[PDB]
Amino acid sequence: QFRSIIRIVGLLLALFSVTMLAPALVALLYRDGAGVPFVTTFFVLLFCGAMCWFPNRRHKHSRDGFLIVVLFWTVLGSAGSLPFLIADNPNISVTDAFFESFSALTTTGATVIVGLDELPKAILFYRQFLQWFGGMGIIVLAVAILPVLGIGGMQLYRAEIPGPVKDTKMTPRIAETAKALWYIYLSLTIACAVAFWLAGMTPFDAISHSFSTIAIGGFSTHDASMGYFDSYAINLITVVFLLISACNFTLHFAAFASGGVHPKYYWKDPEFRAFIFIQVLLFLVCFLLLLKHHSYTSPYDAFDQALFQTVSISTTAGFTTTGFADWPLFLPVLLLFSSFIGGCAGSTGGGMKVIRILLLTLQGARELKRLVHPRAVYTIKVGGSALPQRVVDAVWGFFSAYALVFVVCMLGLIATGMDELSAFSAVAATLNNLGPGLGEVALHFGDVNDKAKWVLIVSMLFGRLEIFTLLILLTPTFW
Amino acid sequence: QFRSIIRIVGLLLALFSVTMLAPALVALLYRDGAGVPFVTTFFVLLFCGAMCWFPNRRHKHSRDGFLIVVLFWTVLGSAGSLPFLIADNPNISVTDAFFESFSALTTTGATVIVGLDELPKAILFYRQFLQWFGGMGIIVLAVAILPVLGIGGMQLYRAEIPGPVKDTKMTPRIAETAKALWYIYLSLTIACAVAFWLAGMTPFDAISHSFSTIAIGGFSTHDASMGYFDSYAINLITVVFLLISACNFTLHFAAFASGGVHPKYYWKDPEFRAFIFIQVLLFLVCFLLLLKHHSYTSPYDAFDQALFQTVSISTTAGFTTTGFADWPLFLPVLLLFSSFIGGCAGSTGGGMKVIRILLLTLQGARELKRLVHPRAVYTIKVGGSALPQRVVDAVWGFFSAYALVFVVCMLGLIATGMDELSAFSAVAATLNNLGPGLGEVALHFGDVNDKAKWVLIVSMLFGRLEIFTLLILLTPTFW
Amino acid sequence: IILGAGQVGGTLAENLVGENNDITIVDNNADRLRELQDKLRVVNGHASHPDVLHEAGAQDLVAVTNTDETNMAACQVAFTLFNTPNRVARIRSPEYLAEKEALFKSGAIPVDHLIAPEELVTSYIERLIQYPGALQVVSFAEQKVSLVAVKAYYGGPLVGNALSALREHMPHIDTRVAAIFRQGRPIRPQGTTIIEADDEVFFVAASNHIRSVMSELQRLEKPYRRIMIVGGGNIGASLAKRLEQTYSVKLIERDYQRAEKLSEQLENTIVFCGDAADQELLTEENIDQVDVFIALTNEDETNIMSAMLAKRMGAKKVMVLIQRGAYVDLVQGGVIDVAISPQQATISALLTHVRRADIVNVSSLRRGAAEAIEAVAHGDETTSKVVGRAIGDIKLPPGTTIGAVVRGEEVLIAHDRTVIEQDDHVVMFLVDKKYVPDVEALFQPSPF
Amino acid sequence: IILGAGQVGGTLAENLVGENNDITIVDNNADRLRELQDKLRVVNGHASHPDVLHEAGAQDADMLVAVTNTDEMAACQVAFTLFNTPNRVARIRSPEYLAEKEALFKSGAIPVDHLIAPEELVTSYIERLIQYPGALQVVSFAEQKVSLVAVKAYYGGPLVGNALSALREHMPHIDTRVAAIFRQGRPIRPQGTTIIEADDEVFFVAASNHIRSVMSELQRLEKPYRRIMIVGGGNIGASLAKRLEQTYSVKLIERDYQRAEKLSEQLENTIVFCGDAADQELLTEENIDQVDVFIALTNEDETNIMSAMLAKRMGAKKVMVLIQRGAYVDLVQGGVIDVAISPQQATISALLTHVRRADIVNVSSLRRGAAEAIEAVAHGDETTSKVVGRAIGDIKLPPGTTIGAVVRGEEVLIAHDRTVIEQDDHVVMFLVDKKYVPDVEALFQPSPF
Ligand SMILES: Nc1ncnc2c1ncn2[C@@H]1O[C@H](COP(=O)(O)OP(=O)(O)OP(O)(O)=S)[C@@H](O)[C@H]1O
Ligand SMILES: Nc1ncnc2c1ncn2[C@@H]1O[C@H](COP(=O)(O)OP(=O)(O)OP(O)(O)=S)[C@@H](O)[C@H]1O
Ligand SMILES: Nc1ncnc2c1ncn2[C@@H]1O[C@H](COP(=O)(O)OP(=O)(O)OP(O)(O)=S)[C@@H](O)[C@H]1O
Ligand SMILES: Nc1ncnc2c1ncn2[C@@H]1O[C@H](COP(=O)(O)OP(=O)(O)OP(O)(O)=S)[C@@H](O)[C@H]1O
Repeated sequence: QFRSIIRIVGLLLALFSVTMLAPALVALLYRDGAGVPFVTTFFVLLFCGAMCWFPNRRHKHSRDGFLIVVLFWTVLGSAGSLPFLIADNPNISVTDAFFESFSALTTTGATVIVGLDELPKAILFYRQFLQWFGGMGIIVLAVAILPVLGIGGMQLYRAEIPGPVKDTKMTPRIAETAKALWYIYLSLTIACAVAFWLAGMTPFDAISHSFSTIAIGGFSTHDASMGYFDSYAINLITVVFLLISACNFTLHFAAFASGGVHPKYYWKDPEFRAFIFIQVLLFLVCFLLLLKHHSYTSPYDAFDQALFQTVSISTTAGFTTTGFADWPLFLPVLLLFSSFIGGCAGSTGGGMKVIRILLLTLQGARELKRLVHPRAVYTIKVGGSALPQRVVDAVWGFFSAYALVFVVCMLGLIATGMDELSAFSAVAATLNNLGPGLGEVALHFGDVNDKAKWVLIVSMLFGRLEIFTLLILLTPTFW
Repeated sequence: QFRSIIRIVGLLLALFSVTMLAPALVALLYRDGAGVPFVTTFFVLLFCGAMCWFPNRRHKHSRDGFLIVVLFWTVLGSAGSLPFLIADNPNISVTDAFFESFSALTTTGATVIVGLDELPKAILFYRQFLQWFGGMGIIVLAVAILPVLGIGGMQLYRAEIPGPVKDTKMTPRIAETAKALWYIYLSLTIACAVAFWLAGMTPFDAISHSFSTIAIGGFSTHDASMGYFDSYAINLITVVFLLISACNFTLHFAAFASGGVHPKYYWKDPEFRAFIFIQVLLFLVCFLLLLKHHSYTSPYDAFDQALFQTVSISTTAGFTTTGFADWPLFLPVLLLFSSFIGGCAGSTGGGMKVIRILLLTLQGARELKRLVHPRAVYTIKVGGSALPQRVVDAVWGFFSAYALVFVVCMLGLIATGMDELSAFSAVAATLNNLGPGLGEVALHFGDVNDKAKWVLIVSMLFGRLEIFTLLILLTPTFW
Repeated sequence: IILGAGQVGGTLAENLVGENNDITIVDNNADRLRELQDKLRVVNGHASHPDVLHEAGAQDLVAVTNTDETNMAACQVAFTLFNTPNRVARIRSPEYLAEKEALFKSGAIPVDHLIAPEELVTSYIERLIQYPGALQVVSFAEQKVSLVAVKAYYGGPLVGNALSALREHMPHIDTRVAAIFRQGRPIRPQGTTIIEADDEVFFVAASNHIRSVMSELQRLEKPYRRIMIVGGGNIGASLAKRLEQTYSVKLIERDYQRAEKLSEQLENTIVFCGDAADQELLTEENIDQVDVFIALTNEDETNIMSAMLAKRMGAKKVMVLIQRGAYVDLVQGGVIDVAISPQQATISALLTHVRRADIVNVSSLRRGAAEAIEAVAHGDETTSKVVGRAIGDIKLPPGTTIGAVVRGEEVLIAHDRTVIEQDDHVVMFLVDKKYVPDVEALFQPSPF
Repeated sequence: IILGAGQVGGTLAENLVGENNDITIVDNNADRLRELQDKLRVVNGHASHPDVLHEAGAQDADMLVAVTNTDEMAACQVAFTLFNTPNRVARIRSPEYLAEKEALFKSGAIPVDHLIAPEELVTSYIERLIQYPGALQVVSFAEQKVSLVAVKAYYGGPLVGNALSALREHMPHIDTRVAAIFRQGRPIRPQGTTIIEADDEVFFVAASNHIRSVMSELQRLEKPYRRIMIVGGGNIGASLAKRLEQTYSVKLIERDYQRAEKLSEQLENTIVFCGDAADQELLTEENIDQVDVFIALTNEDETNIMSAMLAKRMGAKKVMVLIQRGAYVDLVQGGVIDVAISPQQATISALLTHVRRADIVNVSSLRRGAAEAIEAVAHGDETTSKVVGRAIGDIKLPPGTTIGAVVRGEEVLIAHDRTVIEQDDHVVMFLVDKKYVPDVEALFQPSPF
C-alpha cells in the first residue's frame, strides 16, 4: 500500500518543481524581483521529489484514495512555503510562511504579509500562481477522483455520479477530466485576463488577478483587493467571472460537446437554478439595506459595492472592494453567514455547496410537512428522480461533522488567547476557504497567534478536503 | 375547530387564577409583602377566564394540538405578567415584566430585576412558583400530549411511545400522566425542601428554592444563586436534586410500579446511560482544567465549584454559584456549548436533549464508517431495536431548524444594537432555557434592549416548545 | 374480425349483429366461445398465428387478448401479409401510450385506431367531476349530443312534478327526459309518468351546453374542490396526474414501493400509505370535508366497503370502480352515488368505430335490456319510410321514444311537432333491446 | 452493440476486444455492467427503448447483438425500421419462434440477419458427440473444414506413456496431430518432451470430413452407440429425442406428468417415462446396465451430476450432464462423469464466429479456463506480412502457442515443422494463455498495404 503511494508523492513533487520555473522566469523578464529561491527550490525539491520515487518505482494497485489526497495538499502545501522561507525580502517567519503557502494552495486567500503592494513582482506572481494550481487541483479532484471516493458533493455525487449531464464514455477518469477541463480553465483565465487589460490595468495585475478570480481565491497584488481602481468595469468583470467560475464545471462541459447549446444544460440543473436565486436574493437584500441606510452617495456605487460584495463573499471568493465603513455592523455578519453557502459543487468553492444547502432546505421543510400529515409519503425534488436515502444521510452527516469541527477548532483558538468573536470570524473564514475575516472591520491575520495559525491551517484543509476526507484519518476503522 | 379551543383556554385561565391565591396567602401569612395585585389579578383573570368559555361551553372534538400548546404558553405567559405590572414595589416596564413572566413560566430563569434580595417576600414567592407551574407543564406535555402530536424527544419518540418500560394502563393519554407524575413531582420537591431546611436555611428559601431546582428553573431569592451560603451541603444537594430531577420521569416511574426496583429500569435505558457519561466527562474535564490552573486554593472548593457548575449549566438549570473570576475565558464558553445537551428527554429539559445529541453522535459516526465500507449495512444501537428512518430524520431536521432559528434570532438581536458576542450569549441562553448569559463578563438582561427582550421571549418559547411546534405555525400547509 | 370471447368480445358479438354486419370471432376458450357463439362463425385460434388470423381475413380487425403484446403482433401479421383494412387493437400498458406518438404517428405499428382503457375511464371520471351533481354522462357516436343523468330526491325541483308541467316553459337552453331508471328497472318517459323519489332522470343536452342545462334545473351544485382517491394503479395515477393541477387531490396507496413512485411522478399531490378502511387515516386527513371519494382498486368488494365508509363519515359524494360491467345499475344509487365500469366504457368506444356509417350507433347508456341508440335516416321522402314524417307520426316499436335529433352540428330537441329531415342522427331510448332490427329496418332506406 | 451484460455478453465483451473491433454494450444491471465494463462503452438501457438503441449504435453505426431475458425481436426491428443498422444477430430460444422460422424469417418479416437458437445448437451438438463414440468433446472453428476431436487416455490405451514423435514416424492414411493436452484441469501445451500420462484430454486435430477415420486408425472408435437414455423433458430433451428416436433406441425420464404425456404425443417412436432421476428402481427395472450413454438434461446442474453419477455406478457405458452455466465445464468433466456440456459455452461459440468474421482471429469452441484455441488468418504476400512464406518452425510465436494445422481453401494440411504458410491461410493453433492474443493478432496481421 504505502510503496506505490510514495511513487505518486515524489512524482507530484517533481511536477511542482517544474512549476517553480515560471515564477523565476518572470524574475528575469522582470528584474523587479528576487528569483534565486525559486531556482534554489526548483533544484532541492526535484532532488527530494526524485529521491523518494527512484527506489520506489515499483508499480502496484478506497483506503488508497483518502490517504493520497491528504498527502496531495500536506506535501504540496509544505513545499509551497519553501520560497518564502528562503527569500529575505518578505522577512516572513516559518509559520507565517506555511500559512501563506497553505492559504495560497488551498485557494483560501488569507494573507499574513503587510504592504504587499511594493513587494517584488516575482514573489507577487508566485502567490497568485499557487492559487491557480490549487484552483485546478480542486476541479480535477471534485469532478473526478473525489466522487469515486464517496465524498463527491457534486450534484447527486454519492460514489456513483459518473459525469452527470451529457456523461458519455467517461471510462477514463482524472486523465479524461484533467485534459478536457484545462481548456475551460485556460479559456476562462485568458478571457478575464485580456478583459482586465481592456479595463486598463497593467499586464501583471491583469493576469495575476485572473489566476485569482477564476480559482476563487481572493488574493491580490494590492493590499485592498479591487479598491485599487474603483471602476465599475473591473468590478463588473470580476463579478461575472466569479459567477461563471463558481458554477458546476460539469455544466461548463456544455460547450465542448457539439458546440454552444448552453441554456438547456445550465437551467435544467437545480443547483444552478438555486445558485442564481441565492445569489440574487443576497445581493437584492444587501442592496435594499444599503439604499435605506444611505451608505453611499449615489445608488450606482451602492449597486457596484453591494453586487460585488455579495458575489465575492457568498462565492467564497474573498475579495474586498470596500471597508464596510458606512455598512451596518449587521451586514458583514450576514455576508459571513452567506459564506457557508459556497459556490456550486464541482467548482472552486466554499464549504456547504449550494446542493448541501439546497438539499438541507428541501429536507428541512419536508420534516415540517410530515408533522401535520404523519402518514403521508414525501420525496425530494432536486433532480429528475428523488435522492437515495444514502445521499440525504450524506448531507446531514456533513452538517454534523461541520459544526463538530467548527466548534473544536473554535475552543482551540480561544485557548491560544484569542477572543470568542475573533475565533468565529477566523474559522468561518478558513473552514469555508473564504479569506477575509469580516465582521465589524476586524481580523488581520498578522495579529493571529503562532499556535492559532497552525490550527487555521488545520482548518482550511478541513474545508478544502471535504471535511470527512480528513476526519476519517483519525478513525479506528480506517486504520 | 376554534370554538372548543377557547373552551380549553378560559378553563386554564381559571385554573391559573386559583394558583394566584397561594402567593397572596403568603403576603398575609408573612409580614413582608404586597398582596393586592395577586388578589386584583385573581379576580380579573377569573372573570376574563370565565367570560371566554361561558358562551363557548359547547363541546366538540393533530392540527388541534399544535395550536393548543402555543396558546398554553402564550396565554398563561401573558397572564403571568399582570402581577408585576400592577405592583409598584418593583416598578418595572411592561416588556421587562412580560419577559420576567415568560422567563419564569418557561422555566428559563433569565431575570431583569436588579437587587431582588430585599424585594417583598410575596413577589419573591410568585416568581419561583411560576417556575414550578411550568415545571409541571413540561412534564405533562413532554411525556403525554406532546409525543402523540409528532415531536417526541422521548427515547424512541416519533409518535409511538407507550413508555416502553412498564407500558401498562396507558389508556388515559393525559389523565393518568398528570395524576401519577404529580406524586413524583411533589415527593421530589418536599425531599429537597426539607433537605435545605436540614442544610439550615429559612423555610421560605428552603421551599421556594425547591420549586426552582426540581423544575429546570434557575431562579433565586438572592442576586447570586447559591453563593448566598457557600456551603458544600447545599451545593451537594442541589447537584444531586438536579441530576435526579433532570432525567426521564418515566424512569422515575420505576418507583410507582411495584415498589423500588430502580437500578434495572434506570441503567438499561441508553439515555440515562449517556446522561451520566456526558455529565461525568464534563465535570471531569472542567475539574482538571481548574486544578491545572490553580483557580481555587484547595481542590475541595474546586471540586465543589466545578461539579456544581457543569451540572447546573449542562442540565439547563442555570444556577451561578460563582463569577468565573479565576476561571479561563475558555471555560464559560465550553459550558455554554454544553447547555445544548440539556436534561434527559421527557423531563424539565434543555434545547437538544441527550438523545438528540446521542442519536446525533451515533449517526454521525456511522457516516464516518460507511465512507470506507460503502457496501456495508449499518444500524443504530440506542434502544433494543434499531431506529426507524422516521426518527433519525426527526433528529437531523431538528438540528437544522435549531441552527436556522438560532441564526435568524441572532441577526435579529444584532440589528437592535447589540453586539455579535452578546447576541450569541443571549439566544444560546434562551433557546436552551438557561438564564445566565455565561461569559467572563456576564450578560445582565436589564441592559438588553426593549425590542430584543421581545425576541428573547420569542426565542425561549422556541426552546420550550419543541422548536417545530411553533415553526409549523407559520407554514402554509398548516393553515 | 375479433380475437376475444370476453365481456368486450361477447358484448360486441351480441350488440353488433343485426344482419347489418358480419364478423368472425376467435378464442381458444371453447366453453366460453361456443357460449359466446350464441349472442358468428368461430375460428378456434392459437395466438396471432397466420393460419387462424390471416386465412380468416382474406377470401372468407379487433384484437382483445389478455395482453397488448399479442394484440400488436396480430395487427402486424394482418397488415404485413394481406394488407387488411381498419385494425383497432386494445393496448392497456401505459408505456405504449407514453411513446404512442413516437411509435404510432411514425406508422410503425399498424393500429388504425387505439382503445386505451386506462385513458378512457380516467377521461370519463374527469367528465363527471366537471359537472357536479351528474350521476352518469352518456356519449353517442356524434360528439354533439349527450345525455346527462341526475338524481331526484325529496325537496328536488323535479320530484312529483308532471313531466309536461315542465314542458310548458322553454327557458334559454332547453332539455328533455329521454330515459327514467328507477329501482334498477327501466321506465320509459310518458306524459302520464310522475318523477318519484330516488330516480335516475336522464336529461338530454347538447354536449356543448351541459352545465347550462343543469343550472337551469337548479341542480348544478358548487364546483368540487377537495377530491380523494384510493387506487394507486393505472387509473389512480392517471387521474391524479390530471387533477392535481385543478383540484386538491389526496391519494391512498397501501403498497409502499408503489407509494414512493407516486410521490415522484406526482409533483402537487399528496399520496399516502394506508388501507382504504383505515378509519384513523380517513379521520386524521379531514374526510368530513371531502367532496368526492373516487375508489379505483382491483377488487370491487374493497371499493364498495370503503366508498360506503367515506359516505358514512361522511364525504359529500362517492364513486367506485366496479370492474366487471354487468352490475353497474345494481351497486349504483342509494348509499354509493356513482359506479363506473371500464368494460361498459371500453365497449362504449368500440361501438363507435364498428358502427361507423351504419344505421345504428349503440350508446354508452346500455344497462340491462335498456340501451340508448342513435339511428340514421338516409334518403329523401321517396326511398325512406321515416323521412319528412313528423315524430309523433312514426309507429315506433314499443318502449322506444325519440329524445333528440342531431342535424349537422346543431342539436334539435325532439318535440312532437318536429320533422325528421334526410341524413339525420336521431337519438332515442329503447327500453327493450330485442327490437333493434325493427328500428334498423324502419330507418334504413328502401332500395335506392 | 450488445444488449446484455450476461455471461454471453460478458464472455464476448472480454473475448472480442483486441482494439481490432469496437462495440458498446447495454444493460440495466449496473453492478454487473460496470463489472462487465472491465473485460466497453456503457449505455444503460431502459427496456430497449429507442433512445438507447439507435443513439448508442445507429448514429455511430455497428453490428447489433441482442441477448436479454426474453426473445420477444422488438429491438432488432427498432434498429431496422428507423435507422437501418446492418448484420443484426438476436438470440431466440422459445421453439414456436423457431418451429415457424421458415414462414416468419424466410419471408423477411422479422429483421434477424442471423439467428442464435440455443436449444438448436446444444441439441445438434450432442448428436455430434454420439455419432463418434469415444469422443469427449468436439471443437468447431469458423472454418467448417477443420475441427478438433478429444479423447481420454487410460491404462491399456495405445497412447499412454508413448512418445509424441514416436507416433509421428508413421503417417497412415489420414493423419493427425495433438494440438492440446488437458490434464488435472490445467493446460499442458504439447512438446516433443511431453509424455501422455493417464486420464488426459488428448485433443487430436482432424479434417471435419474424416473424423471417424482418424479415431479408428488410433484404435479408439468403439462400437457405435445403440441404446441411449435421457433425463430431461424440457426444450433440449424433446429436441434430442425427436432427433434420436429415428436412429437410436431412446428412453426418456420426465418427472412432470402433464409434460410426460405431450412427450408421448410429440415423440412417436420414443419411450418417455414419469419418474425422478434418482429412482433406483426405474433405472434397474428399465435395463440401465445395458445403457451406452446417459444424457442428463435438467434445470439444476446439481441434479444432472447426482443422477449421471448414479447411472455409471449402476452400469451405463457412458454419461453426459448439462452444466448450465458454462464457466464450470472442465471441473466436473473426466473421471466418473465422462462428458459435461454447456449451452453458454456453445451459444457464445456461435457468436464468436459471426462477430469475428473476416477478422484476424476466430476464437474456437475450445475455450476452457485461460486456454483457448484460435484460428488466425494470414493476409498479404511476403512483402506486407511477417508470417507468410516463413516455415512454421521459424515463427517466433508468443509463449504457449503452438500451431496444429493449416486450412487452405478447402483442404487441411496438418502443421509440420517443415510446412510453409501461404497467403490467405486459416492457421489453427492452441494458446495456453489467452493474454497473448494481440501479440498473435499483431504478428499475423498484415503491415499497412
Ligand atoms: N394465447 C392466447 N391467444 C388468444 N386469446 C388468449 C390467449 N391467452 C388468453 N386469451 C384470451 O384471454 C381472454 C380471457 O381473459 P381476458 O379477456 O384478458 O379478461 P378480460 O380482458 O378482463 O375480459 P374482457 O376484457 O371482457 S376480454 C379470452 O378472450 C381468451 O381468448
Ligand atoms: N385494499 C386496497 N386499498 C388500497 N389500495 C389498494 C388496495 N388493494 C390494492 N390497492 C392498490 O391498487 C393497486 C393495484 O394495481 P395494479 O393491479 O398493479 O393495476 P390496477 O390498479 O389493478 O389497474 P386498474 O386500472 O386499477 S383496474 C395496488 O398495487 C395498490 O396500489
Ligand atoms: N427487461 C429487460 N430489458 C432489457 N434488458 C434486460 C431486461 N432484463 C434483463 N436484461 C439484461 O439482461 C441481463 C440479465 O439477463 P439474464 O436474466 O441474465 O439472461 P441470461 O439467460 O442470464 O443470459 P445468459 O445467456 O445466461 S448470459 C442484464 O445484462 C440486463 O441488463
Ligand atoms: N429430476 C428432475 N429434476 C428436475 N426436472 C426434471 C427432472 N427430470 C426431468 N425433469 C424435467 O425437466 C424439466 C425442465 O424444463 P424447463 O423448466 O422448461 O427448462 P428447459 O430449459 O426448458 O429444459 P431444457 O433446458 O431443454 S433440459 C422439468 O419441467 C421436468 O419436466
